[PDB]
Amino acid sequence: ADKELKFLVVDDFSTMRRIVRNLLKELGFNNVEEAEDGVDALNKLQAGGYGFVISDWNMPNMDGLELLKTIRADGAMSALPVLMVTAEAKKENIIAAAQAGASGYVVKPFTAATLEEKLNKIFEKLGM
Amino acid sequence: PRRIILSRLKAGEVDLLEEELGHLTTLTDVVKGADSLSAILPGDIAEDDITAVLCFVIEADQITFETVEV
Ligand SMILES: [Mn+2]
Repeated sequence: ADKELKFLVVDDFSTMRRIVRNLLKELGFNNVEEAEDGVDALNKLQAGGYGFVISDWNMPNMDGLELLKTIRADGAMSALPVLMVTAEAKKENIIAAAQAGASGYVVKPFTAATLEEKLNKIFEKLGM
Repeated sequence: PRRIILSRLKAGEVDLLEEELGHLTTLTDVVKGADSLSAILPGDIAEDDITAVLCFVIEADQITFETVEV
């Protein structure tokens, strides 16, 4: 885990993005950039330089699931870890996220610890 | 019916996967080894789905399904 990993936190609720930015800062990750939906996120990712994407579920323009699919289908981005943030721990969501190729999922609201666990495991499965 | 067998799990990784399975379906015959977990699963989520979600933690090679007669 390089503490300079460029995160992209996607969410249409600014306050949720602020919270996440803090949790990450608390865990030592200070390279955090935001996006307000899938389309915004995709446009920012085009510039490259990112190494992790935390993304909320439902958003206008392009929802999380679509952002995941699009990332998975894009050449340069396909191997980018995507942590899906859902509001409900319902199986249909959880399964769709797995089928789509998500690196994990976390239900909000979540603590710094929960976040850190999820992140540690994803880093583990990629030895990064 | 079907039975799931998870092998080579890390410490606590067994409990984690139990609750994880508790979101997709209901487990019956739960056996918790120090590095294994096995349970009986009804005909709910297709094997691929169970595997897809479990892979958020373990590798596919650690999962195995098995039939069981009444
Ligand atoms: Mn939202």
